[PDB]
Amino acid sequence: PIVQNLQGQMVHQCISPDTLNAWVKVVEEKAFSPEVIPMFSALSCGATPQDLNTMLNTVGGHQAAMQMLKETINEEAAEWDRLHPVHIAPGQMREPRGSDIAGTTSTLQEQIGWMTHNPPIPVGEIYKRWIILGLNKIVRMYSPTSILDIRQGPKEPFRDYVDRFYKTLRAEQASQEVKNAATETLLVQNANPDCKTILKALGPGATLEEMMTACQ
Amino acid sequence: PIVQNLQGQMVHQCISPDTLNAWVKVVEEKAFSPEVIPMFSALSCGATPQDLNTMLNTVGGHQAAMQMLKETINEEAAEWDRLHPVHIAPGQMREPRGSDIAGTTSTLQEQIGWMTHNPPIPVGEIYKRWIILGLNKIVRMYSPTSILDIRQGPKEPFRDYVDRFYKTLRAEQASQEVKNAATETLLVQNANPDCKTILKALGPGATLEEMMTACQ
Amino acid sequence: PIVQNLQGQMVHQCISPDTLNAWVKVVEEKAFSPEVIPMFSALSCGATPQDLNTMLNTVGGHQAAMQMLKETINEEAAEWDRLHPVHIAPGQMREPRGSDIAGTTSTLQEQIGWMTHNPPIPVGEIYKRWIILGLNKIVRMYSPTSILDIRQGPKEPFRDYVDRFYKTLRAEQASQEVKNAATETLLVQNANPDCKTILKALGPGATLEEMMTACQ
Amino acid sequence: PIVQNLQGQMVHQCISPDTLNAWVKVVEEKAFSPEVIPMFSALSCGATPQDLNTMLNTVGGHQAAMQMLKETINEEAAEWDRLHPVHIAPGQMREPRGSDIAGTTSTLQEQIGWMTHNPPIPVGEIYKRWIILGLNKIVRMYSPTSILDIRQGPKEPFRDYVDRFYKTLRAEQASQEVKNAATETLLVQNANPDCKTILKALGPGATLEEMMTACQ
Amino acid sequence: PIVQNLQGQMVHQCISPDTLNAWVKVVEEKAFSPEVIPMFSALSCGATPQDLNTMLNTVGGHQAAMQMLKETINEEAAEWDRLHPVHIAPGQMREPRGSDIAGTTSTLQEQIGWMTHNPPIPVGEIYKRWIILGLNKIVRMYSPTSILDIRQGPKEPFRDYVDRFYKTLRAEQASQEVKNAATETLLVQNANPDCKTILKALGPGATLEEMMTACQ
Amino acid sequence: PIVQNLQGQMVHQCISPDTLNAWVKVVEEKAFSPEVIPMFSALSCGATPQDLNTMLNTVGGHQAAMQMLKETINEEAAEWDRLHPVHIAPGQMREPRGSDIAGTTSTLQEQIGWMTHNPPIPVGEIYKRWIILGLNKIVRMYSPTSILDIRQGPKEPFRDYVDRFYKTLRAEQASQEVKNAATETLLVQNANPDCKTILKALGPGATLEEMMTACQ
Repeated sequence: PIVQNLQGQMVHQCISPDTLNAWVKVVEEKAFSPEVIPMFSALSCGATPQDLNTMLNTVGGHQAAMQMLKETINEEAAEWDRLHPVHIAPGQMREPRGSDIAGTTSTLQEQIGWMTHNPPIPVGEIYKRWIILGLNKIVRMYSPTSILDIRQGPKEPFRDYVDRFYKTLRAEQASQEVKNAATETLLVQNANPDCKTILKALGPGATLEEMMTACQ
Repeated sequence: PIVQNLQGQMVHQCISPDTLNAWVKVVEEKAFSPEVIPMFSALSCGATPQDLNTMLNTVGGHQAAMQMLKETINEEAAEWDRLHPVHIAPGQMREPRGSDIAGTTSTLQEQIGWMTHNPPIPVGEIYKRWIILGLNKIVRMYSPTSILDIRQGPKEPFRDYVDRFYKTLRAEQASQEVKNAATETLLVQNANPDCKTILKALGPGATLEEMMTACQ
Repeated sequence: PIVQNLQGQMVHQCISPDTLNAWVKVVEEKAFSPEVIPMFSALSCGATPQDLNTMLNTVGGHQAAMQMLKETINEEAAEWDRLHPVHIAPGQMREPRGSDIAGTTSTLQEQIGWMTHNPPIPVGEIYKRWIILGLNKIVRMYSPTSILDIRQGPKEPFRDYVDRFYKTLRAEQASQEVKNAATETLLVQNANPDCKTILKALGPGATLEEMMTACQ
Repeated sequence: PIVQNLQGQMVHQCISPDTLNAWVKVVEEKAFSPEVIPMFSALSCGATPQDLNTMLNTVGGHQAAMQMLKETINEEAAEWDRLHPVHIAPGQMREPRGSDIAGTTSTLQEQIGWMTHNPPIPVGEIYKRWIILGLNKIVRMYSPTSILDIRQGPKEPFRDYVDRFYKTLRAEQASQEVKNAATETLLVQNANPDCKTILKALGPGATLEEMMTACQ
Repeated sequence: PIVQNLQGQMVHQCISPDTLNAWVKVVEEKAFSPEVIPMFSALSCGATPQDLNTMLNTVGGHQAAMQMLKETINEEAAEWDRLHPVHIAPGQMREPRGSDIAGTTSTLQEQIGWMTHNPPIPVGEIYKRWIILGLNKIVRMYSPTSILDIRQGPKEPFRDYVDRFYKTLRAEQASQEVKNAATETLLVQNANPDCKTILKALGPGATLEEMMTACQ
Repeated sequence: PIVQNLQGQMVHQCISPDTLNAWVKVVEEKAFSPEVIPMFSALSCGATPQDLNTMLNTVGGHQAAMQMLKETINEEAAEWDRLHPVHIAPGQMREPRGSDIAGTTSTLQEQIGWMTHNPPIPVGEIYKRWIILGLNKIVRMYSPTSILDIRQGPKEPFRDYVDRFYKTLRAEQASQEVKNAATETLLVQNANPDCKTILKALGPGATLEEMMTACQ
């Protein structure tokens, strides 16, 4: 990645063995559970396009997902090229094309040049945005359950049902507003008869905390 | 997080793989036992709002708790906006709204600008305060036992009973004064007959050490 | 903690995930065996009062011990206040009270101010002293055996008996002089008949090495 | 490897125990699965020829593969010598031959001299290129299955078949274009009758995402 | 320990959690096998007397050995005091007594003052010398076997016998010269009849390599 | 070891706990398999003679091998003394004898003086050369199989036979030329009848890759 040294300068630093192993192990253990995306984003802080490709390429399994990710990257690259056409002056910085942002046709030195320019052309952040769009699509595709099928069991603690409900909603990746709206609507409808009766009596505008206390 | 470099300057540094893994594993192993809060606070030393969201977002389970935390954050954000209304000068620092402190509508660069300003607007510390308020509520909600049900078993060593008593009191999160007051009151009443007789004979003003020695 | 940077300046540094985990695991594995105290002291080198509270607060179990520690800290704080009364000048350093040394009513910045002052008011070292006094009391309380009950078994190797003897003496925390004096007195009396006869024949002034060789 | 210090200078640094262990363990666990190549490239960032030989020499097993790699390196070295003949001025930098790039007849100091020259003669990057050519050949040789034998089982989830298909294609190392072309051709032909009927109905130009959704 | 910073200055640095854990685990796993001494010496590189006491005090078991070590330290301290009598000028460095070198009556700051003086009074190196003398005595005491009882079994590979022979000799801690002399004398006499006949035929001046090849 | 700091100066640095543990564990797990030598060389990058002795002395087992290594070191030391006789000027650097290079009669400060001199007298690199000569002899001695006994089993995959063949050749440590020559000679002769017939038909000058493909 590109980090700050002590004369305040932005310099390249090798991706660390700790970072590499952390990402490989997170994919092995969590596959494409939603929390893998924020872990990817944190582990790739300051990454060049080369670093991002390294992280993705070091994944051994899940090649269906990785092929879908390549399709998404290429689509985002194509839209980049449409909005930002390109074309060389001796010793001058050229403009990155989509494939340069994705690190396929650009060199590490070109990537460092763009990222450390004034003003910086943040090819790492742009590429990471495309990758996260792709991973989100994979997370949704690999979501095992529809929120419509998350219903509280007759003897299931309300807390465990709510955990399942919002876990599913996260993989299904509804908005943060919908997740705030299902509290008074779908969460109540999918509760079991005993808790539903209690939740109905709480009235409108009950917080999640109040609902969970009531059915505790 | 934001740390000091060697020309004494406050600079951004990537959240480390060690920090990320430590938090994920602490939640997996301890869930919302009370000691998780001071671990969270220590692991997030110097954190930006982005770093705090990373830590919370990397948690895979417990989505009922994480949704309750979002509600608490939004409430604290709303109170921030009520006390601190907002509203742009070219190239000047704008004032953070509640959602900016929570890192949802602010960029990393804006967060760094506020935290490293003179005087600093410590959006990381403000947001961490809101998160800890939320986690405390979760710790209390997930406390499995009332202190009224912690009673010494007929053959239970007094030390083991006291461990259970103050463990429960901590999750129930009574004040630090009440924890000092239950020593002469509820701790004695919930002891078994044999130790209670001994504790009654010690008289008023006995320290916890003296009570534990007496019933040892 | 507070450490030295390269322009020779004393600066604050975040407590590391390694340090935090090491302490948590040492308590989990060793509880309050005597060797935990020197480990605590080493892991808290340079600690602020905040860091010391973090270490103590991250302990999940043993809440009877942690409550006893709080009592000891409050007693030491009260004695501090009696010897050092307090009381504000704009922008000037105030004097720490007992609760400020214990980090309950002082901020991190105040703690850094005191510790890095010229001359420094070492609130971290003062607080650590109080904590160690408390931990010592806990180690003694949780010592499972009196030295009077450590007696060599008829077939127990002398080395194993001596290990048990000085292990118990350490938890019972006799002086370093008494530990040097029991060599010729209690260690011999509690040996088994066969070794005792040999030890009696060595005469006065025998070293531990000589006694262990003789009964080997 | 060669890294940047703080006066901006390119200096040699010892290969770290973390790097050494990571590579040894990656070979032990993954053998020559395709993802081992990008891990090798990332772990050898900035490596001198000495460092590259260290990494290869620390591998204990797989000596058939390592002997094949030596053959490939020697072939690339021979082509280097053909394109770049060589031949000494007192205290002047000599030109590297193939065996010097491979680190067999060059010293560490000569390697540092070339890599840190202005302009740099990047013997580490040149040698790494030769090694990766060799590893690719090994990955292909050790690929256990032809893509022609990857056919969806009657009850095999389409996702699992696609994982196997592109995993095999990766080891077989078809182009990135062919991997984009097999989506509409071989992937459909090797699907089971039920999914094939669905995929045929999607029509031409279907994305991998659309095909996987259709057969989900 | 005391280490060099970048303005070339000798400064104190906290003992690291890695160092602390490494020593504790080496004692737990190896007890007082001879190789523990060089590990102790390496882990305590640059240590102050405080650091050395920390390492010794963090050991939980083996209190018979640790008490013997204290006796040896006190003996060496007494000899120090006899050779180097002591006795204060305001703000001047006093001379260390034996107990100051052992870190019992000296402060960390006094220790740093002596170690970083010009010329340095290396109290850490002096104390480490005393500790190693004590550990050597313990290693010898805890040596389980006399070299006289190491005899090659009728079917024992010569290599395994030689491993046992020099392992025992190391714990018994004969000189490095004796270990070179037993090659032609005791090593042959304690071999089994079949190898002894072969070794006798090699003649005088045979190297260990030649003896091991002959009986292989 | 001796490393570069930031004013470009060669300074001593303590051997790290990571390095120490890595070497100890490599010997425990791999004994004297050939790949242990390049691991030793990499882990001892920049080592002083003291560091090299530390690494060798921390090995607990294999004392027959370590005694053979001492013999080899002494032989190389004797040859050093024969080629480089020695013999003192006040405050001047003396010339190292064989035992000084091996770190037995030299101090750390003398070692640092020689290694950081201009021009440097690289006692660490010279001593490491002697140690590697000794380890190579041990690797050969402990090689369990002659290459003459590595023959392909009737049903053994050719790849597995070639792995065994070059693994044995490596321990037997034939030249790198012989390893290139056995490809067309001994590798074919020791193959099983079925593969041998195929290999004979390939003709002269077949590469290892071609032979392995043919018998795959």
